[PDB]
Amino acid sequence: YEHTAVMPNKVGIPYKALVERPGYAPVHLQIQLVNTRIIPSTNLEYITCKYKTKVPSPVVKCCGATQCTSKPHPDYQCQVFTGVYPFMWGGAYCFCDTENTQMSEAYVERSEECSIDHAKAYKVHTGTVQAMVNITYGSVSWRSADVYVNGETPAKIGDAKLIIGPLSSAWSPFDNKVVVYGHEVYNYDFPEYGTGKAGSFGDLQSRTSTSNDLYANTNLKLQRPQAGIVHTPFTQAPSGFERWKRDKGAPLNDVAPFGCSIALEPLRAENCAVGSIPISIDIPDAAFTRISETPTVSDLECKITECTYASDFGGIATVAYKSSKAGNCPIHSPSGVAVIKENDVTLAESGSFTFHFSTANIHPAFKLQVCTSAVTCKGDCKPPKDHIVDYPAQHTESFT
Amino acid sequence: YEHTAVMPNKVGIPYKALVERPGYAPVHLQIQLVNTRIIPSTNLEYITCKYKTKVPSPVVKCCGATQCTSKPHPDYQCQVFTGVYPFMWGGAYCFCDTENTQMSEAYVERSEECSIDHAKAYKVHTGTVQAMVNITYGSVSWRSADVYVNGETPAKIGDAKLIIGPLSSAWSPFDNKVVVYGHEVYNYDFPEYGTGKAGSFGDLQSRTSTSNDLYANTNLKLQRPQAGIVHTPFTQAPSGFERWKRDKGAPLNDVAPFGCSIALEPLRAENCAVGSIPISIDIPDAAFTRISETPTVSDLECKITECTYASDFGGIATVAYKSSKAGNCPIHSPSGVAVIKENDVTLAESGSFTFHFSTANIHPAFKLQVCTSAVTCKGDCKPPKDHIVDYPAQHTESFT
Amino acid sequence: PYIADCPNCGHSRCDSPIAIEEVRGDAHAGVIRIQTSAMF
Amino acid sequence: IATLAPEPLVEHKHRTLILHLHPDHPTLLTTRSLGSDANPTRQWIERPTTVNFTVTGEGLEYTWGNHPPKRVWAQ
Amino acid sequence: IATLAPEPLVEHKHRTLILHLHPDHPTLLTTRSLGSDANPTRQWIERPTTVN
Repeated sequence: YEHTAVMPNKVGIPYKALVERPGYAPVHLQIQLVNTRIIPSTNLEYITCKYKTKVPSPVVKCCGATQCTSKPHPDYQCQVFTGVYPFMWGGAYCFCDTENTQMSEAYVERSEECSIDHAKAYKVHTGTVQAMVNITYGSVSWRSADVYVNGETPAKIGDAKLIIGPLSSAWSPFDNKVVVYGHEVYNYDFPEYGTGKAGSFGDLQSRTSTSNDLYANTNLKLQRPQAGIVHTPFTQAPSGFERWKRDKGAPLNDVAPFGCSIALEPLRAENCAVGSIPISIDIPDAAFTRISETPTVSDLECKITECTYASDFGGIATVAYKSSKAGNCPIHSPSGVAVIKENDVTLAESGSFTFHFSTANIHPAFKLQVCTSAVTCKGDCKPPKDHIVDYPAQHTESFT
Repeated sequence: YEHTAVMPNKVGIPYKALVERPGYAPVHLQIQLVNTRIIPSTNLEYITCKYKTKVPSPVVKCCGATQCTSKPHPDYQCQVFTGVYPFMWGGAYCFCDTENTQMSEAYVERSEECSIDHAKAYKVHTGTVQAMVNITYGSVSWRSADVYVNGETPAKIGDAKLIIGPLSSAWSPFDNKVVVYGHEVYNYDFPEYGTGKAGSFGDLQSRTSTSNDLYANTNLKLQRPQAGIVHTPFTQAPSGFERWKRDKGAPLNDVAPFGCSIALEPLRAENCAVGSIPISIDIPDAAFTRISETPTVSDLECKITECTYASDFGGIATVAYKSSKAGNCPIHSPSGVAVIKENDVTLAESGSFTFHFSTANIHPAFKLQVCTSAVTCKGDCKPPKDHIVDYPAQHTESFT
Repeated sequence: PYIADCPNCGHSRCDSPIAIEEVRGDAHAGVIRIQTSAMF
Repeated sequence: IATLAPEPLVEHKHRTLILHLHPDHPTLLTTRSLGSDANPTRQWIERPTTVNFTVTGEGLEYTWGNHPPKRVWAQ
Repeated sequence: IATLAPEPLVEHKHRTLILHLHPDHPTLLTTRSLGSDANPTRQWIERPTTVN
């Protein structure tokens, strides 16, 4: 009875399949893939952020030169300068007039915002998708368990053992190269660590926040201070992190395909509705009811009464139930034409009980399996009027 | 002069290309890919290790039953037992004879060796390969820098800017699924977290060492203690970590293809000699010598004298150097037929100086570019006798 | 309280103790963090 | 304490959202046609504008500024 | 007080028992196909072996 089932990847709607175990009473499913969070394999390549030209205070030798050296600070720009007369609080102070030397030095450093407000590149591989699958199973009526997709993983949470996927729809909405910012995720071809052109994205490129080493192509060019005054002309491109916040591109949670949402959290891409998942469950046999205890319902009749050719469960149909015992009777349309809101219907001794459903074909000729009794609920449906609210329960469009 | 060069991926041998900048004197390369450590993108999926059936001490109620409950310990096996008479230091102690109850409980727990002696699964993606490329460049004579492969990364360590790859030979010797053990790495289709059949590999499956939760399919089945004595029959498969150490498979550093070595270190696969790498360098123009300062060497002559048709630099050839000035003269065979040990040859006023080389064609008709002067060093070579030592410098086998 | 060279100190370049360096209009909340050379 | 743009005027058409819209300030609107064909849109809106969106069968979503994202069945 | 070998791993196939097996010591396994064709088997197993 290990109920294999191909199953559409779509998040917010149950998939009430039916266990046709030969010998005992069938049992309905209710498989709602409440989430499709993905979490691909990734690598933190480098944080970037806007620089801060945290200038070390220049040297001023008063009569003669002060040769600079290339200190190992990131992008340590330093250039000796002569021909000053530095006004500092008493007019000038160095008594020479051309031998007055000024050595400006400036290096690039991570902002304090780099720790917290920072873009973040990644080389993104495929990884392994997940889900908090609820099944309000059978008469168990509950399990809300986190699972995987790889087609040999069980998750014995509740009582049922369930194996999912691998899904066929391998579209990772993440591209190979991704930039990430706070919550807005950008599938951007970031240039690389170690290379980013100044002004362009990644002018600062630190491996992480702690990493004292980095790559700072900022085109930081010191110029001589003017007219014998102490200061430090640092001529520099404002960061490619400054832009990339107001001349950027749009976020993947606003431009992705096939229906995904995003988080700066394990780097999941939630709820990506695409393709199917070959899902298979091993039910606990204890949860089964033996066949000789559920009422046999045959010699019945089914008919629509007001079929709504729609998404919400507007389709209805009375069923002239013709039972033997009285009790519950799980139901399902093995044809995917009709999706039913009721998993189970209570029965007195051969009464009648309408259920709700939804279809996509004008003439819904769908079988209905009322606990081992098939029936065609043939009829005709009506279009609605009022179509602006969230996503459907029908999801069965085909040739009609 | 940004000297693009396709370049074979092979670790322990320089690649002394030649910079043919039009206008100034050429300069030799010496590009030795000292390492090819890989570091693919990976994910720690679960540690495994051998269990320890760290039995909690059973209950013994003396007259009547003690119902057990399913405590949440990993693989918490517990089974009530009656019909005992437990000999404990005074003969038995419970005065009944069948109402003597014994409740055995045992759960699975990580060994103390699990922290330290533990296999380790991974889902392995491709990542990004690296190298500590030495170039004893030109007259610079040194840089030993760690680089990347992605074909826009520079590494300005030394004075030269160098861009490597991407390599064409994307064989990650790691498979998708890998198990890892101490240093021996196994490209094993580990079953998964959460599933591993008892006895088989991964009977214990902990996410990490700290992770108190795990999956312990050990088929732990308690049996009743014998003949009224206190003890705990735990019937269990010795671990799939016990086997997998003496009925395992061989390691990827002993079964890989295309020439790799391995470490339990960043999970690199060193020195994978396969394919070519499109490498391109931007030399410092200061390192160039202008053309009007190196001797012009033309009106020369070249000839082998004892060519060794071999790997070690056994091939030799005098060259009737016909110089103008006297000094150094970088050399290279632009044809890949001949690989030369000398990058540079000193020259007096039109002397002669033999160099060493190695070839693969019986009639080596290779050009030799002695600092802007080509020459065919045609001749014939001799096979050696003594072939059992490490790897060659020739690496140029073709149709001969 | 350090004193440095303010750039347009009312008239022109004076040496104010409140000489402004490291202006940071990088947050969002209408706020700027500033450093005077003066230590109030 | 942060921004919020005035609510939209939702208007139905056949597989199409007319939206007479009227913000306080320039608002970046954007959408995601949830087909594997994404077909997104972006436009800062400061001038009040009646816009349009060819919604598909499976759904579209709608982001009136930092107001939360909406969603729509247009069968 | 006497011997006992670790339990087998029963695995189903079509009219066929795969048995991944893993003893402590050399264990004489044997069977009896209950047809009037006996077709028995004997083999001491000390090395773990998947049999059929």
